[PDB]
Amino acid sequence: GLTIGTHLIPHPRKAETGGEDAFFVNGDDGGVFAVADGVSGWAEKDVNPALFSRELMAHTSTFLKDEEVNHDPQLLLMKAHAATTSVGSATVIIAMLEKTGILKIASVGDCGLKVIRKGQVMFSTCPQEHYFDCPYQLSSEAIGQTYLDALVCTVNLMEGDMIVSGSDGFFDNIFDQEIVSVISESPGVDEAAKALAELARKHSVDVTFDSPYSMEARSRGFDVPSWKKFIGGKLIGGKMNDITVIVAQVKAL
Amino acid sequence: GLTIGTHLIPHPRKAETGGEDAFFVNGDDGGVFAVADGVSGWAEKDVNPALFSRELMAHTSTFLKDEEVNHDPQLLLMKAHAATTSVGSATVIIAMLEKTGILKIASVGDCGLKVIRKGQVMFSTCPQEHYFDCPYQLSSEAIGQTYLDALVCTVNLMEGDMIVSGSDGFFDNIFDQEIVSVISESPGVDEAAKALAELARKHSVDVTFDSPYSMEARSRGFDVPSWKKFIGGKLIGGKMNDITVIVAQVKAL
Ligand SMILES: C[C@H](CO)OC[C@@H](C)OC[C@@H](C)OC[C@@H](C)OC[C@@H](C)OC[C@H](C)OC[C@@H](C)O
Ligand SMILES: C[C@H](CO)OC[C@@H](C)OC[C@@H](C)OC[C@@H](C)OC[C@@H](C)OC[C@H](C)OC[C@@H](C)O
Ligand SMILES: [Mg+2]
Ligand SMILES: [Mg+2]
Ligand SMILES: [Mg+2]
Ligand SMILES: [Mg+2]
Ligand SMILES: [Mg+2]
Ligand SMILES: [Mg+2]
Ligand SMILES: [Mn+2]
Ligand SMILES: [Mn+2]
Repeated sequence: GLTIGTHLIPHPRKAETGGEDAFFVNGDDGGVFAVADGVSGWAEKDVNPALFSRELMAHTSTFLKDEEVNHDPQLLLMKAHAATTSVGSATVIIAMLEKTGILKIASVGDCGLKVIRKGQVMFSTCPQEHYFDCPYQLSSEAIGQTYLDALVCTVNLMEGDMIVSGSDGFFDNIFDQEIVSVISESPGVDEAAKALAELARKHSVDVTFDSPYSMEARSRGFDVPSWKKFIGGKLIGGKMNDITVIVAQVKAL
Repeated sequence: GLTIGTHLIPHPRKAETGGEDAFFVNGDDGGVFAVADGVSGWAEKDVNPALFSRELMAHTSTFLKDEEVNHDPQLLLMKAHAATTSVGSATVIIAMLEKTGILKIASVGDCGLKVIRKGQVMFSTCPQEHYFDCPYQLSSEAIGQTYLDALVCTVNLMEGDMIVSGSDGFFDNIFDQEIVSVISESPGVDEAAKALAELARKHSVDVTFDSPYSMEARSRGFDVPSWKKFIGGKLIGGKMNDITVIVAQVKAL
């Protein structure tokens, strides 16, 4: 099973309506969770990006009671996506722990999941994108991706392992060593999820912080010329974004 | 199945004996390969540093004919390790493709495996270490790790996926985008394995190349004045090492 804690911090400008990230958690049995990040660009269509991600999570809850798909995260995505009628799009990850400790994962886009064991990250999902900051995404539009495009994987867990999952707003704004440090000094999953989300939030609004996002952008060629890299002029900064964090401790295998 | 190509370049000062990396490949059925990196430093014990990795690979091939373990990389490691009598130690990875396209992996230490799909890395193993450059390792000595310490995972593959695996001598000396670039311009697995190994080799002997190894060391704090003064200068350049590259293309699922 999993002991699961969660925290969400919307982008400051979108806080009034709850942001556009959505999630699902059920820790009653083996342990299951999901995160969906509604894609920011939809406001330009006079479309609320939160409807699609929220509906995707609602249908995930329903299809978890469908015995033909409820042990296969990729097939859960298939059914939840097909049932979603709201206009919009989202990145999404679903993870479920079997009683044997096998964690099954399906991911479309740039949500993420890491496993921390014995003080280090030993498993980390890779984001999918068409180009920088344009993720694979499930959509109301034919141009989007489908369950066939999901990254589908598993990892065998052991008691005491810590799973950390969330949206790109989290991972773009926090380094692996910070995740490990915060986890180590938190007394429980609820406190860990809040402290992790708050640290990412602090970084996300800090224009002076060299975030994973800004480092990654410089690696792609978005950098300024090397002769213009004075202090005050570098391509650095957190990435303001909705932040969703799920922290899950493996128990009773 | 897998179409598999390989290329090995020993450390320039260990070429006469072939270095201390070892590997096994079998592309005749569903596809399986393994890499073991004998740990540098056993030569200080006056121990033949290549014997443990070579023997571990030999026993891996034998236990691939043991029906009790031959569909479980972690159990293959268990048997191969227990059968190895040579003094020494090694990091190791075993990967096995089922006919469904499920790639099963078990890894101890800092060998690595990446999956490249549609022009990007979509899966990447995480190295295990006790501290910087001191990896988890299977050993002749009680202080080493066992199969219970392996990271065990799977990833679902599709036709055309490219698997790139190898020892730390490869991954410490090449960036993911170089791997993707070389794979993109290679007409076959043999050509990719040789081009990848040769590029890593060129980097490994280049004091001017800011290698993944040297960047990682700086991110740990070995560039601070106390550690820089202790080692005698900045930690820079490629990392000289045995280089092993396996490239496998997914076919006929
Ligand atoms: C993934 C790919 C990248 O290759 O692109 C991502 C894309 C999904 O995100 C772009 C999005 C922010 O803009 C949506 C845009 C495509 O509008 C759709 C339009 C054609 O619908 C017409 C029609 C009147 O709509 C009626 C309304 C009721 O739905
Ligand atoms: C058999 C002989 C016969 O005389 O008995 C002598 C015995 C004392 O063996 C010598 C041994 C100490 O040499 C091992 C060393 C050369 O390699 C270091 C590595 C194996 O340990 C790292 C290990 C995982 O990590 C350690 C720490 C980071 O947790
Ligand atoms: Mg969003
Ligand atoms: Mg991104
Ligand atoms: Mg995003
Ligand atoms: Mg070695
Ligand atoms: Mg290393
Ligand atoms: Mg090494
Ligand atoms: Mn986001
Ligand atoms: Mn090596």
